[PDB]
Amino acid sequence: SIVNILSVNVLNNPAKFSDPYKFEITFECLEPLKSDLEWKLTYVGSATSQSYDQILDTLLVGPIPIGINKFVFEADPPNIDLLPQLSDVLGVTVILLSCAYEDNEFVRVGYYVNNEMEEIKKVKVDISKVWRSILAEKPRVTRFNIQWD
Amino acid sequence: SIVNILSVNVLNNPAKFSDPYKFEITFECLEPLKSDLEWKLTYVGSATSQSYDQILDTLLVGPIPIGINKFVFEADPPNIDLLPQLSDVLGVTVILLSCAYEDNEFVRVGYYVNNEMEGLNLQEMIKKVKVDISKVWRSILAEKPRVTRFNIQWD
Amino acid sequence: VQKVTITKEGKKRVAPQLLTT
Amino acid sequence: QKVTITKEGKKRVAPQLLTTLS
Repeated sequence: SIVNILSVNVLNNPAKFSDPYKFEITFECLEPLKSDLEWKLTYVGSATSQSYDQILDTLLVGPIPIGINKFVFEADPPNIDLLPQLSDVLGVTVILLSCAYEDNEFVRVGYYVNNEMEEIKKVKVDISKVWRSILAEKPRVTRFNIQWD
Repeated sequence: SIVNILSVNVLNNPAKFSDPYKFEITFECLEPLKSDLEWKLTYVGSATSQSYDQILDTLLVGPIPIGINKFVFEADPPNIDLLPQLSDVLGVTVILLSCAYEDNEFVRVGYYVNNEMEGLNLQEMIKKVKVDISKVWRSILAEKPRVTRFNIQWD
Repeated sequence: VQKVTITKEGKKRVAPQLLTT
Repeated sequence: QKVTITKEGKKRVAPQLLTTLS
């Protein structure tokens, strides 16, 4: 691997459900690259959910110096409209921070995220009252071999 | 919307699991666009629950004149390194064709995919059988697309 | 047959066939 | 950090070179 992650720090944690994610990322690039890196952040629901993953945001980083690099990835929050069973934003979900070179993913940083809320009518989950907390000290990393240049 | 899909035809269907996907897409553009369109193909697994979705490929299409436009998006097959349980390729999966303009998705076309392994050949008709991914076949149900539209700005 | 190219950022890029306007 | 936009309208960030030790 020509690129290696050194740290991921979550800037605004905990936070409201609908607050942008802010990751300060430090990585080492060891050889010259012809192309950008392509970061993405991916909302992942529960095993019980039938909803496929939700890409929250992506970002081209480049051009890439040989050396040790830092940037901030600020990603939009989840779209509530693509979560038809709103209740499953509650409790423990996943976020995957991943990076691809030339449409090939080489690294994945997976987190657990804890989510909790602050005659009678049925109520709907109020999203403005949900807090998330990314468990940022316990990341699960996975490298994949890609071709690079 | 300034772009409307008129047809999506899957050129190589059925196919082997490891074959590239070839989608022939025809669309209309009604106004000037300052940028290219960005098309994406995402592989989505079964209710399997231990599978993360996988972007197969993205393609920038342009320049785009006003009129009826056409192109082939040839995407890589699924990377099986991203699929821990190899046996989860089997059964019904999903494939998502989407397009964005300036990082904003406006269209998404979802299809159900059928996946199946070859039975034993005559010579073979003992050993437990591996799932050989080179002996798995997909068939995308290209006539039953699920289409979802998003409002974006086109200025 | 399509003209395929690659942006500086590494994105592959195709020119579409204008069928009719 | 310097945000920019590609020909295609894609958000692009130049990363801060901290140092080039290896």
